[PDB]
Amino acid sequence: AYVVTDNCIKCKYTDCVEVCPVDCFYEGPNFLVIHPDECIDCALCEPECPAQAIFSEDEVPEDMQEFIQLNAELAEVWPNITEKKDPLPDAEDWDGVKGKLQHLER
Ligand code: SF4
Ligand code: F3S
Repeated sequence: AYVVTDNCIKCKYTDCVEVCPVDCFYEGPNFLVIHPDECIDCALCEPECPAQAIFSEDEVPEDMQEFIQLNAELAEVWPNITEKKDPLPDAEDWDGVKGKLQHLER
């Protein structure tokens, strides 16, 4: 599985969903997650993220390990997203800010 980590929060560019062959992104108010059962690990999404927030599960930084289980839990509750949409309004003010998990919305 590929994992969305911290920098997606409050950026949510959605560029990643275009390239996904299996449509395994689920949508929340200010973050996207990849559903781990569904991902086929084709890695096509991780060059597409402008926030460079996607990682192979096995490459998630040490300090972002929480995101692996978080993607798995929220994918079960959040709706499937299959079409790109516009980035959140202030997405590049927040792009690159560390510690955005305190801002996540369910
Ligand atoms: S690695 Fe592939 S299947 Fe997995 S979310 Fe990314 S683009 Fe979709
Ligand atoms: S910011 Fe998020 S919505 Fe996709 S393109 Fe990057 S993982």
